[PDB]
Amino acid sequence: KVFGRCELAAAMKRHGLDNYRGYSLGNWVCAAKFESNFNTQATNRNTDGSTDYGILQINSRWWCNDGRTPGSRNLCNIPCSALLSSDITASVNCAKKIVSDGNGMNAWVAWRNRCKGTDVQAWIRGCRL
Ligand SMILES: OCCc1ccccc1
Ligand SMILES: [Cl-]
Ligand SMILES: [Cl-]
Ligand SMILES: [Cl-]
Ligand code: NA
Repeated sequence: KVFGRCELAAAMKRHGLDNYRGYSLGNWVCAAKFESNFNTQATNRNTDGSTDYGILQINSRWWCNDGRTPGSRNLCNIPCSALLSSDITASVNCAKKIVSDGNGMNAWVAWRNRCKGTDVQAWIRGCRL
């Protein structure tokens, strides 16, 4: 599914991301834009042979099982395929664990490089929520 901007903002707020670990909703929307273009089916292979999955490009190196990332962990206790669903529940639940792991949203290098320190409220401007 490719979400609209405000549609995704809504969905993320319903699933409890607004101000989760102190990160306003616009931070989450900005990260999803640059990670996936709001496409739940996004995947990208990393250099090490891990894969990033879904709207927030969650990495099989640590967070999910895809059976093809030697040595990796599955800390969210899910198949990586769950992160590609039209329903963002699994992605959100796993993101809450990631953002809680000490580095905050710096876990997402694209957030650090493209969202952090910008006017992230622009991503939810106009949205009914
Ligand atoms: O942008 C990297 C590409 C990628 C996506 C899914 C599986 C392998 C590769
Ligand atoms: Cl915001
Ligand atoms: Cl594996
Ligand atoms: Cl933090
Ligand atoms: Na894994």
